[PDB]
Amino acid sequence: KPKLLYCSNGGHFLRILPDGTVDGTRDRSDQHIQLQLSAESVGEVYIKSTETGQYLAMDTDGLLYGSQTPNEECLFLERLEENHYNTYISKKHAEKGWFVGLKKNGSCKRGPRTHYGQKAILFLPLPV
Repeated sequence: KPKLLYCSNGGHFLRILPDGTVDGTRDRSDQHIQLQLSAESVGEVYIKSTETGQYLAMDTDGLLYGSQTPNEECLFLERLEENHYNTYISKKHAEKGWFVGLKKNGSCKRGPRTHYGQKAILFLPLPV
């Protein structure tokens, strides 16, 4: 079942735009916020837009982008906090501590700017 990724930072929802742009919106009625998370191996997930089929990804520079096809850049390690919120570290750049994240202004954070413990990297999966 699809879900919404609620960032505790600015209260935005992870959003994947049709132009491949990733960001966040506070509007629960937006069309590109509905995500279908699927597991690959244990503790691993794919995060995809049901409205576009685009997969969430992070490039070699640490930028999140929308991938029309699933690949290594699309794998994230889902880690659950007791609070129910989750973190999504880049599987490919896990050694560098590159997480999926949103700034207070909805803008997406860059890998190198992310750090374990920031409010920017915490997402609460909500029903759609």
